[PDB]
Amino acid sequence: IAGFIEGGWSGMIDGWYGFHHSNSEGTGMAADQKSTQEAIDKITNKVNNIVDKMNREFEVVNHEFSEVEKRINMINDKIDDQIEDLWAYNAELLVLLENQKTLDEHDSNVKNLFDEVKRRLSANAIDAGNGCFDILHKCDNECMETIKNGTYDHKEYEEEAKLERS
Amino acid sequence: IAGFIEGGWSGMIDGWYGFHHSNSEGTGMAADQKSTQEAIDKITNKVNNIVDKMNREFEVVNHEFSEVEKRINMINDKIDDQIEDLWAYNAELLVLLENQKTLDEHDSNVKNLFDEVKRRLSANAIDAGNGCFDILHKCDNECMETIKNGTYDHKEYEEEAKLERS
Amino acid sequence: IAGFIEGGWSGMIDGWYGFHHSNSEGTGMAADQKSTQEAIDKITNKVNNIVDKMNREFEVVNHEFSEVEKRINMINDKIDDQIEDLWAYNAELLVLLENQKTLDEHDSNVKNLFDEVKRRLSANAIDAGNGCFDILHKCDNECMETIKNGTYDHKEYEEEAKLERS
Amino acid sequence: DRICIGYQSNNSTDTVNTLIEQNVPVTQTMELVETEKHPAYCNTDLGAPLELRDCKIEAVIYGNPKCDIHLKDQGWSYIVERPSAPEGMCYPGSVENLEELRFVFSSAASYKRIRLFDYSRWNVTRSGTSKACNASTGGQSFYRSINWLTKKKPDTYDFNEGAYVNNEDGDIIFLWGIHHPPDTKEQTTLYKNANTLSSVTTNTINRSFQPNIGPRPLVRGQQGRMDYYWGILKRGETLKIRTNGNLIAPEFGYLLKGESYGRIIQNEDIPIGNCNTKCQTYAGAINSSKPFQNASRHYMGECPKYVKKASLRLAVGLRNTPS
Amino acid sequence: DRICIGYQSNNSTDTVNTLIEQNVPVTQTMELVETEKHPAYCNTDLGAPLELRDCKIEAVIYGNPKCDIHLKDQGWSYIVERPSAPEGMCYPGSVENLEELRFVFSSAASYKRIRLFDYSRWNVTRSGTSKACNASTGGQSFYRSINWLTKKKPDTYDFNEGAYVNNEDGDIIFLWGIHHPPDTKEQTTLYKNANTLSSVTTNTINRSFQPNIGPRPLVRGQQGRMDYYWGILKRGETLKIRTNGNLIAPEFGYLLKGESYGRIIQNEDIPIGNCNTKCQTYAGAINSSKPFQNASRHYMGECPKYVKKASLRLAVGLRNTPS
Amino acid sequence: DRICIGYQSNNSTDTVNTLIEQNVPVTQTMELVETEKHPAYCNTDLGAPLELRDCKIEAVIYGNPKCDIHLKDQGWSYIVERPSAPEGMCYPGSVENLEELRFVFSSAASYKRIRLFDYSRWNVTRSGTSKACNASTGGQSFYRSINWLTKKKPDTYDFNEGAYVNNEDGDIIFLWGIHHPPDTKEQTTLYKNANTLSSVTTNTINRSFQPNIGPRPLVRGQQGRMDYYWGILKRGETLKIRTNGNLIAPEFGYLLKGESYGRIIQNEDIPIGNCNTKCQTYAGAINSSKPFQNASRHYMGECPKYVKKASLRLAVGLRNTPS
Ligand SMILES: *[C@@H]1O[C@H](CO[C@@H]2O[C@@H](C)[C@@H](O)[C@@H](O)[C@@H]2O)[C@@H](O[C@@H]2O[C@H](CO)[C@@H](O)[C@H](O)[C@H]2NC(C)=O)[C@H](O)[C@H]1NC(C)=O
Ligand SMILES: *[C@@H]1O[C@H](CO[C@@H]2O[C@@H](C)[C@@H](O)[C@@H](O)[C@@H]2O)[C@@H](O[C@@H]2O[C@H](CO)[C@@H](O)[C@H](O)[C@H]2NC(C)=O)[C@H](O)[C@H]1NC(C)=O
Ligand SMILES: *[C@@H]1O[C@H](CO[C@@H]2O[C@@H](C)[C@@H](O)[C@@H](O)[C@@H]2O)[C@@H](O[C@@H]2O[C@H](CO)[C@@H](O)[C@H](O)[C@H]2NC(C)=O)[C@H](O)[C@H]1NC(C)=O
Ligand SMILES: *[C@@H]1O[C@H](CO)[C@@H](O[C@@H]2O[C@H](CO)[C@@H](O)[C@H](O)[C@H]2NC(C)=O)[C@H](O)[C@H]1NC(C)=O
Ligand SMILES: *[C@@H]1O[C@H](CO)[C@@H](O[C@@H]2O[C@H](CO)[C@@H](O)[C@H](O)[C@H]2NC(C)=O)[C@H](O)[C@H]1NC(C)=O
Ligand SMILES: *[C@@H]1O[C@H](CO)[C@@H](O[C@@H]2O[C@H](CO)[C@@H](O)[C@H](O)[C@H]2NC(C)=O)[C@H](O)[C@H]1NC(C)=O
Ligand SMILES: *[C@@H]1O[C@H](CO)[C@@H](O)[C@H](O)[C@H]1NC(C)=O
Ligand SMILES: *[C@@H]1O[C@H](CO)[C@@H](O)[C@H](O)[C@H]1NC(C)=O
Ligand SMILES: *[C@@H]1O[C@H](CO)[C@@H](O)[C@H](O)[C@H]1NC(C)=O
Repeated sequence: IAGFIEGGWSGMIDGWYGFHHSNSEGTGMAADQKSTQEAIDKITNKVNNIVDKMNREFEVVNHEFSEVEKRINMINDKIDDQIEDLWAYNAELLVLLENQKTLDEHDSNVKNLFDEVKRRLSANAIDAGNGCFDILHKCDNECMETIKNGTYDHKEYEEEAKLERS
Repeated sequence: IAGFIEGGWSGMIDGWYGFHHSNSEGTGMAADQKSTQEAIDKITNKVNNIVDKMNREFEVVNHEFSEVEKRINMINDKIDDQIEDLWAYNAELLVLLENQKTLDEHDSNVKNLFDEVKRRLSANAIDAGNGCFDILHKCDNECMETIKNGTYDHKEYEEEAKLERS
Repeated sequence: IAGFIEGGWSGMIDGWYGFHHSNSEGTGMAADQKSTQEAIDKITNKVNNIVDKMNREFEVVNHEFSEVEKRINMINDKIDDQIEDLWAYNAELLVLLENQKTLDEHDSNVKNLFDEVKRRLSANAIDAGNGCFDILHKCDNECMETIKNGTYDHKEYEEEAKLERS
Repeated sequence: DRICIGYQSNNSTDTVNTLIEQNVPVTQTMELVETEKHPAYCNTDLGAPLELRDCKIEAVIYGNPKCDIHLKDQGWSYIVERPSAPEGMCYPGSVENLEELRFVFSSAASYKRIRLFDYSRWNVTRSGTSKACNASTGGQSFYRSINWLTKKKPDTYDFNEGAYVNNEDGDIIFLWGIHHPPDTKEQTTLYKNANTLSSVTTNTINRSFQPNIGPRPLVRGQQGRMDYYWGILKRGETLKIRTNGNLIAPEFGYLLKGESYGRIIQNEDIPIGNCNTKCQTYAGAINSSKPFQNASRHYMGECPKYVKKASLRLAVGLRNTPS
Repeated sequence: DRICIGYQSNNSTDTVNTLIEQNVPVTQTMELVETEKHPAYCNTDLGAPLELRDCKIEAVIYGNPKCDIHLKDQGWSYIVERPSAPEGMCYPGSVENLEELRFVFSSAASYKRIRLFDYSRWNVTRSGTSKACNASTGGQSFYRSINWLTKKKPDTYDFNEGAYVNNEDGDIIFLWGIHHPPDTKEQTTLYKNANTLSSVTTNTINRSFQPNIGPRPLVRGQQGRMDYYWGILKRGETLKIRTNGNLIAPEFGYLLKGESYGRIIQNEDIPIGNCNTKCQTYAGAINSSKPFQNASRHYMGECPKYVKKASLRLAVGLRNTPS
Repeated sequence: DRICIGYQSNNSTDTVNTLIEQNVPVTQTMELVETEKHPAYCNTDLGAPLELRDCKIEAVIYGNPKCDIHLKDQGWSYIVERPSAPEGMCYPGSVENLEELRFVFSSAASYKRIRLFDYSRWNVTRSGTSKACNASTGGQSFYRSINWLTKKKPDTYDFNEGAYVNNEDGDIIFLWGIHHPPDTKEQTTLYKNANTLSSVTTNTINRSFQPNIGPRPLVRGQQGRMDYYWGILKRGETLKIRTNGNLIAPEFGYLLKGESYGRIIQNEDIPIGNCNTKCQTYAGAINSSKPFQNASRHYMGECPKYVKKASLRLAVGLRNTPS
């Protein structure tokens, strides 16, 4: 089994980021709900700012001009044309910019979750591979669920020390 | 003692980023002035660009119209209304965007300082923990002050090699 | 020989990022064409978006007014002044923002190339130094070119294991 | 024993553009440009549109007798004027400050037609009619809002004058005209005096007119012309009129409440709908939830800004790259 | 032995908003919206405001005799006109292109009042007065800038004409009026001729007027009316006037230096201050250091852009998260 | 044995500014402000400019006889009017709606001069001339487009009238004038009648004029004045004129195809060039590849937006930091 370096998981249906473990009892795939919730809250804020800061107060009617008011006719059209150019360009570039940042933010949340687990595992696992730790001790299904909920010590420190010189 | 992973230091009063060491002579907390000054110069530039690139040249008086000049009255108001919507939206979004980038820039400056010290220490320390190196040798207050000002070699290469197999 | 931590390479003329190796046969310096092309494609997209989304449809003539048309003269001038202030500020800030991101994107592409090589090298090299791996086995010019094109396994796992306890 | 960190992929076919990449697959997106519209003119916060199929706004205001149009006391939030509407100023001539008049009639929070004068009381013959201004039933008629005065029979037209005081709940729009006959014989048979003075005055308005006799090109059977005018009589003010001929005198004014906002839609084929909307564009009604819309640069109500783009997809989910 | 890398926390209570998070505590911020204002009208780079408490701009220009206002020779940077000011055109009637006239008087880098004609020299009786235009002392008076000419006694009003050449250091604003009496008896007693021609001409201006006799609604005791007009006599140009009645003739013009910019503030309760500012908004003076301000959409000087927001806090320091 | 990852440095001296740093060396940049211009007025998509060195637009339209300017049947994309051009309306007086007239003449996709009336057929003496309107050869002359009619000799000026029907492929601009003589003797010798009525009418236009006799200040030898006017005769419409004196009657109209866009460049020292451009600014022609330009805020064609900046360098390559 591989982590995020080798691509996304179609199995995970309950969240955006999470965990896939394998021990002698078999394998488990669950979303990490607190890194997913964080990311959902942030993207929700982003969307609400882009949508809700827009003012919907002013009206644009089609004004009428006589044939001897050509100049003010053009001035009116210039306001509309120049304002529309400002909105067309800024709205395109805003979305292009923020789309690039959103996809980088997801990548960065995944690497933050990985690094939070490398700090919990410490010398008890080899960081080698593919978004994946190889744990040097027997890690049963409640050892696993403590690596995930954060309640995990280095109890095992010396069961790994022996396995590591092997 | 813990580094940046476990939160910020109220003790540090002379800068934004720095060092907390502990040896047998006791502990020392000092700002790294070089990484602090860099960040201050950068944020100063950012602020100066946002404030100083604004033009303060043009005036907005309240024009007067007769009761048979309703159309040009509305055109005048349309300029003011649409321009104001543009500034309101861009100024909000600019500050939101830049505020997010500033806090990420601080986090990244801290991690750059950490990584600059892991490269000088190399095999002489275990990177393990919480923004903190565990040094495998004799390193008194003058060895410390060399890890901080950068003038620190791998003199100690095998005093730790012994300490690392234990 | 040093990697990217110690500065840029004037020798490299065929690309933006790449490889400098040293073995018993001597040294080799070549661009990595696949990380370079990616980066060029991205910067090209950025530039095309900034240049091509600008609309070049509307015209700005110098309108004429009588001496009893001072108000509409000033209204016309207000459109041009306020529109011009919006473009001056947004175009400066856009370029300042995007220049900062472009230079960060280059640093991040380099770091990505490094991390893609540390993952292929695994326990077979010491990550220590300056953007540079010290490989623990004899890696001749055809081993090297496999570290570069991705076609490299850990055949060598046990030749390093002995060299590493030395 | 092994623990792996990963992210989700799904079956989305959504893509987005970013500043550096075209068409990146992502696990979910949202659209920022409102591109769907209900192709009809609906009610807005201010109420229902007034549709003008056969009459231009000037015609219903001056009361072209072919214009049956219902002006309702509720008023109207905007006017949909069909460009093909044939009926305008039936007796040839043009309206001074026409665009400003149309503008003041384009919205009304409520509406009341007010009698300003009764020409029973005047030493003139009243209610002249014309073949240029036929009723819908068929006979010759005239505008409803202004009254064609000619000399009292057999041959007297002295200076007549009258006054109306605005005691109503707001400003009144009133209308008048000046008839220019094609020759001196017509001038004398209609008005007796060879030259006349017609004055329309208020507390603030001070206007006088004299006829300019002469033939103009034939229009709708006519070589004479009318100049049409209008004014605003503010609350409490007095409207005085005086004429010894050629005045087409004000008879009905209009009390409109509300400010006007130039809400005139010049459109042929979009119909009046049975619908309500916060945002009525000139191309149809739209939801206003999204920040942009590509329906039309012209709109009324609480509306997203116009952009001429087919789509602006914002990334929400992840880069969709399954292993 | 151990070395740790860390960052600072402090006692700041500052928060900012970011695109992805609300109310993030940070070690220091700075405000981008100027929200503090000195609630007074101050001097700017162009100098002091002119305050008009009891007179409208038109009244001081035409010189309503109740209008004591001292226009000083230094001029003024802008006009604060109190909406409650009662005195306007004391003799009823309206000013053609009124908004443009007010516009040209709104700033002046300096001011000089110029005599254009001496009506001693004219074959008329000069300086008529009216109860509609009482002086502040109490007796009937008239405008200072324009002069009511009536027929020379006992009964002569021939065509009178005169010329003024602008030899001054600028363009001169001049003023005139045309009296419309309520009936032919008043016309003959004031002006003798039953109809008159008054011409006001310059090198470029070519204007003529005839009276329209008749009663208008009673205003300030009067059923007559005046139409008021104004013009610009450019440097070197000649102003010629000619009348055999009904002209209210130009007597004093105005030499204003500088261009005008429509700096008119229509405000009741903000006082004139003893203060100087780079930025004067219509709601008070403000510092211009910050890029935005929420005082007012209307302003003069070197001003930040208006935003209707209470605050825009920019992060400067770190996310404030102590260990 | 060792493998190193690196990035390129080069001999570039380019720097850019970023939000956080001034003057960062980078291996490659590109400029976003177009700062190079060809200092000439070129052809654009709509064709060649019309240069007016000696005549203002009004003079060529009315046909000042010193203005030989060749108006080409191809038309013109814009007008370059030299501010020093001396010749305007040779006979003193001003053009009503002058700015709107100049506007309609500023572009033409094609041009045709149309004869509207032949005054051979009229019971008047035609083609009066004046020393104020000298030909370029030297003798006294008059406008080409409007015709000075005076009484048929020895002493008859009855009401004359004529009609022109627009049977051409578009809208026709026509011109006329009204002469105001300085005294009743000049009025009677030129026109016989002491007062006259001149009417200019179309299907929609209804205008009448009477002379105002009197001396105005001397201009170019003259104490009389002309008021100049203009109108638009739409396709199919009829132009009727009627006068018993003082009408300076329309003789030649103009058929301009295309809409106008106010393309008038008021510039002294930039010459007409032999060049083509998509973007013509008022300061010269420019390439339009880049998104911004600092040549001028005024421009025509497909143009980058104006910014008043010397440069906007975008980073393309890497931070130039050699080892
Ligand atoms: C205005 O209406 C007249 C009226 O025409 C007739 O009388 C009515 C009572 C009604 O029965 C109509 O249907 C009749 O046609 C129109 O004048 C007639 O127009 C026709 C058609 O051009 C013509 O043959 C007759 O000579 C006209 N008759 C008279 C007595 O003048 C007229 O066309 C209408 N005007 C407009 C502008 O539509
Ligand atoms: C204009 O002033 C007249 C003059 O009023 C009187 O005479 C002055 C010398 C001074 O002493 C005033 O205080 C006097 O009142 C006003 O005319 C009188 O108005 C009062 C009040 O309405 C009225 O009872 C009298 O009939 C008027 N007298 C005459 C001789 O007409 C008038 O009110 C003033 N007009 C305006 C518009 O202010
Ligand atoms: C309009 O032209 C007249 C005529 O000028 C003279 O006659 C021509 C045939 C030609 O030979 C010209 O070069 C001559 O100068 C001008 O009137 C004369 O102006 C001069 C110079 O100011 C003056 O001495 C004479 O008195 C004038 N003669 C007459 C008969 O009036 C006049 O200057 C021209 N007007 C304008 C506005 O240019
Ligand atoms: C407004 O947006 C809509 C939504 O994309 C556009 O309608 C689509 O146009 C595309 C491209 O021309 C076509 O493939 C489809 O036929 C349209 N889809 C639907 C559902 O109508 C429309 O072109 C846009 N109009 C403007 C002016 O931007
Ligand atoms: C302009 O900004 C100021 C500063 O935030 C606002 O004044 C505050 O208004 C808030 C909200 O109404 C109140 O809680 C405080 O009483 C005000 N503070 C002070 C110091 O006066 C003001 O509301 C803003 N005005 C606009 C139109 O945005
Ligand atoms: C438009 O941009 C150009 C290009 O920078 C400017 O011309 C330069 O001006 C600088 C600053 O005065 C001088 O150092 C050089 O002499 C000019 N360079 C060249 C190649 O001519 C010009 O000043 C800019 N104008 C405006 C109004 O922004
Ligand atoms: C009608 O004539 C009589 C004549 O004595 C007059 O009193 C009355 O005012 C006149 N009516 C109008 C409306 O002028
Ligand atoms: C006054 O009358 C005499 C009468 O001959 C005349 O010469 C003079 O010009 C007149 N004054 C004015 C100002 O018209
Ligand atoms: C010229 O006079 C005769 C007089 O009978 C008239 O028929 C004709 O219409 C007149 N010409 C013009 C142009 O008015």
